[PDB]
Amino acid sequence: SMPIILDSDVLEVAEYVYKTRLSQPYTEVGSEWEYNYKNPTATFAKGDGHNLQRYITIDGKQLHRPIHGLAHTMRTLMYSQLMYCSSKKQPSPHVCQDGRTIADLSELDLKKINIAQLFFVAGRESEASYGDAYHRYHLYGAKQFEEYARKHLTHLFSEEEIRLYSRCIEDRVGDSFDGTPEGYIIHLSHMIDLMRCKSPVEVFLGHSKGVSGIVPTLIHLFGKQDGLDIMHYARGLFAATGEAVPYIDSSEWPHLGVDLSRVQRALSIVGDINVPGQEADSKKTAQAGFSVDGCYSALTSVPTPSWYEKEL
Amino acid sequence: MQIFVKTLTGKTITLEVEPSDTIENVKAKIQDKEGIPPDQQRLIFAGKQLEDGRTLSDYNIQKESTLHLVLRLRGG
Amino acid sequence: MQIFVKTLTGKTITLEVEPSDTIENVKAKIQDKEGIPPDQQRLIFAGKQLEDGRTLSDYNIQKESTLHLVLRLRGG
Repeated sequence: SMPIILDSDVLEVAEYVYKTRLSQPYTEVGSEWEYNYKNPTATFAKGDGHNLQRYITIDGKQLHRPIHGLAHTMRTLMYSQLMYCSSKKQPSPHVCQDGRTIADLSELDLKKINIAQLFFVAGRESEASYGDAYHRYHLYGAKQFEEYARKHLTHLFSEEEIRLYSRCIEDRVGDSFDGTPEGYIIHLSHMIDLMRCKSPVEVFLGHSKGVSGIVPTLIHLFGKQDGLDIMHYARGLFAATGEAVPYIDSSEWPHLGVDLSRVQRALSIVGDINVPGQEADSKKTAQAGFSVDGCYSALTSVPTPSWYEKEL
Repeated sequence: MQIFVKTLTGKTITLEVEPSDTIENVKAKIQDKEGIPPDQQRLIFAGKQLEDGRTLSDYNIQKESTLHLVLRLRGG
Repeated sequence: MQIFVKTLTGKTITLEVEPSDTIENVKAKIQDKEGIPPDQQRLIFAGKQLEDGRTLSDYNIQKESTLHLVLRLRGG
């Protein structure tokens, strides 16, 4: 198969995003950001999570925002490149609300998408993910993208395109994920990476009634083979970047406090499945977290699925 | 009553708890047993991330239920 | 003549080259097969980094030699 490669202009934008945002400490933190649903208007916070996972220490140095840092962000770019290939192989790819599919995107569109994805979680000021915090943080990332685009990317994006990609990053309450293939592929890429920080319920069963799991979603879009290959590829990127790689164990699914109908559905789609976990690794975590050189070296080390190709 | 807490890689402990115990108290029990600061503990049950101020019984957590703990890096 | 390259994913590929090809020409042939821009390429032979305006013959690279491709660093 061919390798998944990011454009060099994209890697320059990743450096700016890292230096100005992803390397920076979260600011919506401390005693003023604690929360209790019983006394909810007590502090600046409107929900839980502001003080969660703010940083981790590796050899005496702090790696800020490790759940939403450089390695997270760059992995998402690899996934969009991969799904672009899978969509072009599909007999009947997914038709977004504009009538367009991922298979209708050009190589230039993927470049643009990749740039936008670098800013998708860059506006976060904590791990808070309740609605108000989530939406404010996506608004901030959208504005950081627009400011940088006007300063350096107007040879690539028109003003109309800057506003289109900014609206994708903003992920508005009232917008669907599949309004356009540009926005859909951004959401799908983010979705795949959630395996780093979600239990088996969200990954395979769907987080609530009426929601498909992460992996079922990939199987519905790309077929069972390619959907499972995407999952395993993401796992590979996890190991290369020192993430904890989750175990998979479908025999445990009925014992996790969820309704039996959600478990039957997941087994009929995915099948029985068992895959070992792997512990996090501090040295790889640091290598991938502290520099685009480090991060891209790790990511490009991982073999791609056998079917991955790109027109050159 | 006993519950299970498993990391995403499958490392397992039990805790001795009561239905009314807050999530904040469960995290202090985890810190006591395993040395993990409460602010490194992201806990999940039945697909939902747990809030400090709510109780095990608020989430329908019962005897021999399993919670998942998303730990990024042991010793980090 | 044929030489081999170990790529970033660890896969082996073959190139068709002449002794008089430049290192720049070599990186172009790798781009044509694998889609890796010349900018991102650092090529290593016998533990030495290979420089763009030298030739294979300048390094005594003969038939069936293997080159190692690594990522050219940007310092950030």
